[PDB]
Amino acid sequence: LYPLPYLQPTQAEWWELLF
Amino acid sequence: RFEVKKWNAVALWAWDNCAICRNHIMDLCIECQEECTVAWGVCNHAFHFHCISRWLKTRQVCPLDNREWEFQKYGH
Amino acid sequence: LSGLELATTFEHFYQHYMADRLLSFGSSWLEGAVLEQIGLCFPNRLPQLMLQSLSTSEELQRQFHLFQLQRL
Repeated sequence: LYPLPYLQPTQAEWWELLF
Repeated sequence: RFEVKKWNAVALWAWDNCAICRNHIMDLCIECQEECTVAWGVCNHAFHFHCISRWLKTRQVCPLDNREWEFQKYGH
Repeated sequence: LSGLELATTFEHFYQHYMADRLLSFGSSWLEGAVLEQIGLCFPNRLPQLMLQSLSTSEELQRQFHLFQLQRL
């Protein structure tokens, strides 16, 4: 069975800090 | 010298209460937990008549070994 | 013999030759035909299970081939 390639695998935190 | 043209090898798949309802093998039936007698089948497992009655009414295979359940009628 | 006591000992003896016969030759028409005659004699249905085992093994060979392809 070929695995679902997309299913397998802070900037937002940083931006929050900058803000 | 000799050469191999084909071959066949062999191996075994080497690895006990009423597994379906998990009560003790000689104990009573949890669904009714006392009128379920034990049932035996050709595939050599022992389960509760209650468990099996329900399960079979749902599906038509042995839940433990993937074979069509056959109520053992030998010696009877 | 069916339904008597002798069934168990007859089946025990039959298994012991059906083993070597299957390992010396694949499961031919002969074994399946003899069983479709005298099957209900064997109390636990062991010989039928040996025969079915050979077929399950061919299925497993197919799956192993596919699995190799997925890995590659």
